[PDB]
Amino acid sequence: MNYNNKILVSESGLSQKHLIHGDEELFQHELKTIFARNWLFLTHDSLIPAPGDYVTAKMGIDEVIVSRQNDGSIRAFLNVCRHRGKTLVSVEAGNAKGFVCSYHGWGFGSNGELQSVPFEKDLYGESLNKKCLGLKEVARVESFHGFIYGCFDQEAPPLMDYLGDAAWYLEPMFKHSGGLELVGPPGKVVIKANWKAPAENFVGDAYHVGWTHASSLRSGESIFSSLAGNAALPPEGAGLQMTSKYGSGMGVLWDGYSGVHSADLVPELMAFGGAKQERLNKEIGDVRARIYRSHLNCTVFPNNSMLTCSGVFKVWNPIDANTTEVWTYAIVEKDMPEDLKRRLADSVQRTFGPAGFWESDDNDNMETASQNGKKYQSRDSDLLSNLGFGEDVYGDAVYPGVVGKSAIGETSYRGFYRAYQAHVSSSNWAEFEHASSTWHTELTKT
Amino acid sequence: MNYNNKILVSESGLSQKHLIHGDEELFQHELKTIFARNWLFLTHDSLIPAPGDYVTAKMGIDEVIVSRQNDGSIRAFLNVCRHRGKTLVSVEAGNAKGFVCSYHGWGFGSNGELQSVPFEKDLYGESLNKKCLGLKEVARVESFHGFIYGCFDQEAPPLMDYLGDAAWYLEPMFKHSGGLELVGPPGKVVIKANWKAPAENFVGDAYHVGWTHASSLRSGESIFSSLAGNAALPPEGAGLQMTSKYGSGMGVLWDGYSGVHSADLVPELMAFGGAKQERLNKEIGDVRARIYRSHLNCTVFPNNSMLTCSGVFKVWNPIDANTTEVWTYAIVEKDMPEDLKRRLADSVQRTFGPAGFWESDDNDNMETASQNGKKYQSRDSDLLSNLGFGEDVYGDAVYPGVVGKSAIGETSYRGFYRAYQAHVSSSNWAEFEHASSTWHTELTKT
Amino acid sequence: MNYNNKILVSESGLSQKHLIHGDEELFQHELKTIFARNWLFLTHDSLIPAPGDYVTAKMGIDEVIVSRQNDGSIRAFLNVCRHRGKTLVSVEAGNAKGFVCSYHGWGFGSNGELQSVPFEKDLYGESLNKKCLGLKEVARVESFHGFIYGCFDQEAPPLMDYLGDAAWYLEPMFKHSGGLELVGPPGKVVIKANWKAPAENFVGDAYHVGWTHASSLRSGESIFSSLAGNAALPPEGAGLQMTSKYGSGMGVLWDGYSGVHSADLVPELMAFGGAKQERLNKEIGDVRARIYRSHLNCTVFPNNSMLTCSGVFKVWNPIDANTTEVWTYAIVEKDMPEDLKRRLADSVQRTFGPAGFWESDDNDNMETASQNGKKYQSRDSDLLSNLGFGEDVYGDAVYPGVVGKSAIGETSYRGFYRAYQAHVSSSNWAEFEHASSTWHTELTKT
Amino acid sequence: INIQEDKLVSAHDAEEILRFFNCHDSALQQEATTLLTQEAHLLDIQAYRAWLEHCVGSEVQYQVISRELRAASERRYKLNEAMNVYNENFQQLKVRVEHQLDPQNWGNSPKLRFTRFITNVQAAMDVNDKELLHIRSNVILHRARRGNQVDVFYAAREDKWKRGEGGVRKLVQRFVDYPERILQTHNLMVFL
Amino acid sequence: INIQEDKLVSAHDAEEILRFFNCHDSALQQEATTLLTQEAHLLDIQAYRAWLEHCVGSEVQYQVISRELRAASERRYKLNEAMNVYNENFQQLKVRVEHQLDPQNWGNSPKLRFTRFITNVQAAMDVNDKELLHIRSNVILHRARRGNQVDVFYAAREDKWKRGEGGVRKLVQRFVDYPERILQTHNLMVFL
Amino acid sequence: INIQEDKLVSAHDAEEILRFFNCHDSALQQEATTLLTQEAHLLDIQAYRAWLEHCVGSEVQYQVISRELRAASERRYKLNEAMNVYNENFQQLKVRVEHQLDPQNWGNSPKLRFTRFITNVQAAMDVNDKELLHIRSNVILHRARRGNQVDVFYAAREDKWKRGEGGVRKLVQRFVDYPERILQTHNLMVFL
Ligand SMILES: O=C1CCc2ccccc21
Ligand SMILES: O=C1CCc2ccccc21
Ligand SMILES: O=C1CCc2ccccc21
Ligand code: FES
Ligand code: FES
Ligand code: FES
Ligand SMILES: [Fe+3]
Ligand SMILES: [Fe+3]
Ligand SMILES: [Fe+3]
Repeated sequence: MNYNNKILVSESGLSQKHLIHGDEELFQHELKTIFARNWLFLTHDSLIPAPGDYVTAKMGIDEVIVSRQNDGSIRAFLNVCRHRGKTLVSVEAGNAKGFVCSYHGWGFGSNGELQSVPFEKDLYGESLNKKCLGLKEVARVESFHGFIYGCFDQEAPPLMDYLGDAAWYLEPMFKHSGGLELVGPPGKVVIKANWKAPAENFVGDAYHVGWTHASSLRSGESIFSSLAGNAALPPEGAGLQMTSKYGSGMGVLWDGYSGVHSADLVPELMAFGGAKQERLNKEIGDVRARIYRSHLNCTVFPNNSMLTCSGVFKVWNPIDANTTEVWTYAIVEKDMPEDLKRRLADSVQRTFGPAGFWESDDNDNMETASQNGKKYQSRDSDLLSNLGFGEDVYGDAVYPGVVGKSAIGETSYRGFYRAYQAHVSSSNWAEFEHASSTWHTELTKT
Repeated sequence: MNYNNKILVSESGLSQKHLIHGDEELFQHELKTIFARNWLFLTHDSLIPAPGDYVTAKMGIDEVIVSRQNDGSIRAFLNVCRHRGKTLVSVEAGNAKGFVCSYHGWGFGSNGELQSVPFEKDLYGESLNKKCLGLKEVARVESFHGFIYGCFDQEAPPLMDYLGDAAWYLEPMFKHSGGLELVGPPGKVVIKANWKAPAENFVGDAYHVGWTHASSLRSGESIFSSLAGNAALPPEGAGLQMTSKYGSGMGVLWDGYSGVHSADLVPELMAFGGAKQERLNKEIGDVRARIYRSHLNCTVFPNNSMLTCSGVFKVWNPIDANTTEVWTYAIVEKDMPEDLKRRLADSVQRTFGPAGFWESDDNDNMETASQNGKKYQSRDSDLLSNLGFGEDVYGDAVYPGVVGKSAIGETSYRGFYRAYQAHVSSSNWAEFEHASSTWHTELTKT
Repeated sequence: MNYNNKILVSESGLSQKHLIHGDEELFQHELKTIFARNWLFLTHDSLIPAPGDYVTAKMGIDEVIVSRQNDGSIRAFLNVCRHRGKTLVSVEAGNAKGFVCSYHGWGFGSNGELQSVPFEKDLYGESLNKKCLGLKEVARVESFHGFIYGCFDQEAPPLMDYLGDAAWYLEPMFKHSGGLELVGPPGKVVIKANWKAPAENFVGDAYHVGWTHASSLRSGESIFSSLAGNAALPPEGAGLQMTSKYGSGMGVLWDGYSGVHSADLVPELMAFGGAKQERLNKEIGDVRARIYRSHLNCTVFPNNSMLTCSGVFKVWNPIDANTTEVWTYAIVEKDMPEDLKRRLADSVQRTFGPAGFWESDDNDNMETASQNGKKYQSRDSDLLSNLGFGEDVYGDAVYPGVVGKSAIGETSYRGFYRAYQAHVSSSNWAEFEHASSTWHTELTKT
Repeated sequence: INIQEDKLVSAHDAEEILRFFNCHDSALQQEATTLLTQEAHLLDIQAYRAWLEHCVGSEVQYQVISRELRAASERRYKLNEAMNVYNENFQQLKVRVEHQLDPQNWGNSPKLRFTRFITNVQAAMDVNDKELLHIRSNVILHRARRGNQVDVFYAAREDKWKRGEGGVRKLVQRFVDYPERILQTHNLMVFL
Repeated sequence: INIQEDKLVSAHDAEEILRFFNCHDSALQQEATTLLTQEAHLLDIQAYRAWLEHCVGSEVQYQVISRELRAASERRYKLNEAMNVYNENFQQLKVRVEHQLDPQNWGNSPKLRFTRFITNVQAAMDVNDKELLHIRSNVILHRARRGNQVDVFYAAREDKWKRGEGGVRKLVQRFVDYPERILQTHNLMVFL
Repeated sequence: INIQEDKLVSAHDAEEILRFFNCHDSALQQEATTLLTQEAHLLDIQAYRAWLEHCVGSEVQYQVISRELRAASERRYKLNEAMNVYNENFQQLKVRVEHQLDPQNWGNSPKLRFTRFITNVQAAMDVNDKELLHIRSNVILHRARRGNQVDVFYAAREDKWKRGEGGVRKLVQRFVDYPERILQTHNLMVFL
């Protein structure tokens, strides 16, 4: 397949070839043009707060060691020995000043440097140039309010610019709330879906909620429960959708601070969020203070998703075109009482974790939609994302980005796939930029 | 591999490259040139007799919904939602006026039409063109005496013409017997063989019976039991073999109406078939009345096989080059007493079902023959099908098709593989026809 | 990938692209340029000593039948029926004058000839040319002191020449000891590593022993036990490394006759080996008599390895780029007391068999090093084998081959990979020879 | 069980629960365990004739079904719900045993390896036939052959056992509703 | 167990061993086996309401954890060691049961098939609460659905059971430390 | 069993059947079950020293074989039929235990997870040594490590147990004929 010419996503992001969820050659191409190029979620300050603390993380199909340095910075390195390529670290988290390979005993520092080689003097003499044998380092590592992302491509935009218009929406909860903590360790489960299936669902799919999650809505008694079985459509003005240049997007459901949490947490959460909102009105204005306590379903392009207020935080780690390893963390506000943080974390896992009853509702939808992309008669078929097209705006006086002023639509699918296609057909960031110079115009046509 | 030029099947069908049973690129090519082009078995009238009745079926690797319409016709559709590609139907059979997608709740009629979209007015307004959003329909659906076949290629010959000379042999049992019923549900088992291995075996392999099935012949006491361990060769005139232009073929074993059924059914069957034969002599002549109560081992090209009289009915559903999902139904004559139909159905499964002791004899033969096609030193080796070559006739006054007037030979292999090669090397039906204009001459050389 | 041009192994064998352990296209290319071209281990005289005795063996991914002929020679044949390609023999060893196919009953002799075809006269008449239907024969089968190797390529050097300079080192144990026996049956286990990972480890990796095998060294009390946890470096003159033109190589650890055997066998072995050494001094000289009772870790290119004195004998049978089926036999000296042979065989399996505690130490090293070769950021990375480079010699007055006069280094990696690259980039033996005309000069640079 | 409330429970399953929640007899559970363990041992060592002679009643029905997947809400489609993978009387079991023992059953060389794990044994006497013993048990059956073929079967078994020749309790009915619709074990050629 | 000598043994595991190596009561082992076999039967037939009513105490904690992989030598990194796949009180189990029984739970059509294998049952009365019964058992749980989906779960269960309404012994605590860190079963949506 | 009639049965297997079909003692079956359940618990928590001290006799032979695949009709080829995956005396088991506990056994970090399922327990006293207890049982052994590595082992165990120090019954022989010829579990580094 010629990725320069092949139209995998049609103009304005209106449709995508179903093969994108199944084609292994395209998956391999994504490793280069999506995962090696873009910002990927690694960890949070709260999981590696002290010097020497480390975790392992996936970046695409690669594994990295993410380590807190003595100077307080974070560096990340391929989890691969520079001698004969053995996996250096076999645990998920810990604290160490270095990592010793279990094959021939080479010792690397937390800073990636090759610090020791067994019997170096007797074996290599002065011939081994250890300065050139440091672990392969992730070129770019940056933080968004404690959330640590990595990128293999030195040419990438800074993380903040990459978030583009989505940053404005995330800031009330990520910054102005006093800050968030990630509660680990994550749940980890393999699903037989393409990573794009849950990514697209979290970035912009409110339409599915009442029907897909009918049983969870009816059984859990959460605040969005009126949607069960499409019994009710959210009123006008119930929310909006947004998307951005580099592909990140989200839905906003006004005021839904208790999110998917069962009735057992609703009163406590609605009091807490409302109280902080009243304080934030004076600091960031009424609209942004309201966004703070509004439910955001967001994907940070390509494969990191979240539900703010619900507190669900996801990495869709790619394995192959029909296999994804789902990492699920909880996010909590730092200044919440500890007992509330604990119950909120359990509730995130209860609803969206390995035995998350909400998450289970999505399994067949995402697995079959992905697997159908391999089927002969469906490869060249068109997946539709045209809901709301012709009603999106850009440059609004209040809400930035390409915005659909309705709670349910496919605005964020269109922006996600526009960026996806621009990357797949480009050889580098400069080409992506050239392919994106009229990004918002393309999205707001008709 | 260049399928225009590559000789996968030699002249006259005398041999085939062993790689045909193992090569995944060729399997992918078969999806296009074999499965998307030819007639494939779907279901029987008896399994979907009433309006709204439906079943799911495979067509190659694709899945379809096969539905009885209000007007009494049958239409078939890809089991894939037109919105974002989720699998519509998750059951094997039922009755419904429509199918609702569990992702976003789109509702399709039994006629494939997109009939409803949740909150269409509020979300899409009048912008969604539902007329263009019907399920992807199987272009061709036709019946052969209640047996329903589908074809994705509008350009295919009518089913009757496609059966070619094989139809004459099937008609006494399929038509003149008063009609057949398919007893469901089928057994379903995955075997690690290429679909062509059992297809070729049923189309024309009588040679294997005495040796492969030695233990089943000796243990079951069926009517063909004298063959056990090659203890005896069938007499001259015990049967014949035939093949046809579009690849279908069969063996005929005269008078073997009780087939593989154990001695517990032999007297009852031999009486029943003999009694109907005496009636049919007057209607269709002695020869055809005899064919009615003769055992036919047949493959309807490409991947539907049967043993008439034994009542075994098979679909070899392709998964990959070394994986096939075997569907096993029983066929019964409509006017048989119900208790006999029940016992006949159980006996079909007893012998050839998931725990079919006869079918088990074939496992290693078909799995290893298929898997060896992947092995380096065997890929370019030649599988032989030359038995009886130079003794076949065409245009016989009594028995139509390319015919070998002997019970055991490889006539039907040659016709099967001649058609296979003509399809693999052709881009469409017109090219197949051009490549087949001297089909019988090629088969009767020397 | 263009294997003519692609530098997979750098000059002098100093490094290799990590992708060589993971790339499936390269694995397929190796089937042709490595496994179909080179000498592969089959069996030992001691496992098929009498006429009619046979075993099955893998040669690359192909399976062969290896049979003792009536004249005392050994012939090997593809385990594939010449009719329709079924696997002929389903057992691992036995005694027979022939092999009958379970599909249609064709009977082949121990000499590969098609000897019988059921009902040949009635079915084929005189038309079947059985003389042309013999099993596909392995072109070359030769013995090295009872150890039987096969090669599919008629153009290969004789086995003795192929062993090159390695033969000199093997002869004291293989020939001058009075001869070895292979104790079967082998252990068989699948590991998720590339065949090259254990091949390279046995050919030249003494560096890993103290660290990888720290726990086995500490727990078993074997003679090499001072190395545990890199507590001690072997003294100067403790051993050497060698390699050869056609890729075979080994490490030599002076005097280590009890090898990895736990303390329960050390005194008995050290007495036995020392006593035979004293006899051999007079026959083959002191140096070669010493080599006899010295521990050799050797790979016979490509995928047969051994530890002499320890008595471990290995075949790394390739399945795919990250899958290898490990066969483990014991080697014993013929003139050892039978009770010692039995205990030695059990000890080989105890340490290096399916539940070999030493072998288990290597699992993660070889599996992760192999699997990392598939990871995007590691494919184009360089595996290092530069230890000892610039200190190797050729043409030494005492020790032949390219030799590193130190116990620990990477000399044998360099020779192994030099030969590997020469084969991968060549279309036949003549091209390999042309690519190898300065083999020792390349290895001894700087 | 109220199956109007417990919406996922079939009438048949509810009936079977009731029979074991009643008279619990510990001694009977133990007898049943021995009976099934000995049966599994005979099968595992492929003593199929001994299994017939010692474990199987002359009036046996040995049945394993495969149920077509239907909608949970389905109420109209009323055609054959299941097929019989096995539905054997004694003579039909004997045919299968002779097929296993035949020296020209090529698939049985080299010899197969079977290992059975029997768990969750429950036993209760029939109410109306005090000589009829209901036994429920679950089986994991592992079959290994030809170096690297491994097939694992999982099933619940509803048995009836009755005293026969010599007072030996023998199987008079086994019913299995096989839980996997599409078999991934090459075949179901094992005695569950 | 001396865990300074048996270096691989956790303090918790050593404590649990001790409780069963003491007063062995054969009768209690049998009661425990019956209790767990009946519980597994109710779950296997998806009688989730009956399971709650008959098997689950009002004060239950039903907990399944997933432990982060850490170095055996780790002694400094002291953040949350595990997450809760389940950590349910009675009302939370009831929510999950209603979710299973809801007619719009699309994933439950066609009906799932469950088969549970309970083994290695051990039972001991609590020392300080003679009404508290400790039961340990292992489970293999097989879930089959949608033709060819097969998921097999493996776990050890540390239970406490206590006599409740009507004198019926009911589950008041279940603790499972799930042995596989990354699930390969699509989800853990089964009651272990 | 008549092995001339039951053609698939080995002499060894027929001999082993006979020993359990004789004097059935229910109490012995229960003792055996406890013994094996406690043994499995110690192994599962990796209390390998405690296993040696409490479960393993000083004169133990601990043996697991792998049998070469031969024709069912084979009668001439008479070379070593099997190799020993394990064939350990007490000191050799101790070496393996020290290897497991060594802090430089890198493969044991992060800590492995074991779960054993013991079923089909049969017990019979030896005829000629009234202090020798024959115990037969089957094991499923699940080993999980490193996030996504899962290995499942299946075997029948022929044991002899005898009273040792302090009157504690200990393993004096275990024999396993491993049913899979080519292992698909990376290794057989588990105590069956
Ligand atoms: O799970 C999701 C994806 C989009 C969404 C919107 C609201 C509530 C939940 C969710
Ligand atoms: O199963 C088969 C294939 C060909 C055949 C001919 C006769 C009887 C049975 C069979
Ligand atoms: O296992 C191996 C590879 C190289 C080696 C050298 C010495 C002892 C053991 C070994
Ligand atoms: S592979 Fe890491 S030290 Fe050699
Ligand atoms: S995928 Fe079917 S309604 Fe959206
Ligand atoms: S395949 Fe061997 S005789 Fe036909
Ligand atoms: Fe959802
Ligand atoms: Fe057949
Ligand atoms: Fe090693």
